[PDB]
Amino acid sequence: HHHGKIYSFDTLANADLIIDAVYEGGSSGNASDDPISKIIKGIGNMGGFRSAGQGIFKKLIVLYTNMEDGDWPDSIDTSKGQFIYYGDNKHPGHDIHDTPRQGNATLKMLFDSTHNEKDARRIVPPIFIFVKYPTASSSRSVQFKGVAVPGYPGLSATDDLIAVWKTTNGQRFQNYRAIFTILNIPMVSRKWINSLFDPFGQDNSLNPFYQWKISGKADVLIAPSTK
Repeated sequence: HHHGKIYSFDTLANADLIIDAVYEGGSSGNASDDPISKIIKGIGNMGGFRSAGQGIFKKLIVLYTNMEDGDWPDSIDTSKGQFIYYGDNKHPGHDIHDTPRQGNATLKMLFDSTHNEKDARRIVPPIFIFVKYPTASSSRSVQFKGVAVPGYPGLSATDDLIAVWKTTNGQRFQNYRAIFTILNIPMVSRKWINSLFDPFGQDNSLNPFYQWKISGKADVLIAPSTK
């Protein structure tokens, strides 16, 4: 059994983001143990949906899932470079778009931008995907799954963002099922990450993202399994 690179908690602040590398969380027991907010300054330390930047139009979005709940089956298909992600309305209470972190409202904006006939993809920021990946030293450890963009080649706008119904204790409510493409980006450099708020100081790490922004045609991370 072989392992990808594993970053200890005290090495996170200047780490690169590497496909399927593991980033260990803290041991203090408290909130600051969150590995994601240590890796990326500007990103909060809690939530399935996180963003950086002030304004309606963010600089970066992070999607985080624990992959533990069968009711909301988030998944990655490594052979297709496809990520299926459920939105932030997981309980009865408010309308699908009425959520504290505004994940669902933002998902709607991002997919509508992606499929818009005018200014297509204009407001879409880079999206980073992390999944919970417990290690011995920490249960808050995560794994980077890649840079992602809304939609998937061959999927219609009807299919890549669906309001699905669920029932909880007899109460019916809606939540988004969103489908993303994982880009062929093996690494996001520390230089890029430190230069999140300024494209001038960025390197070429996200060139496939900027290409997608221009054309709407993604260079997909296609990774067939070994037997």
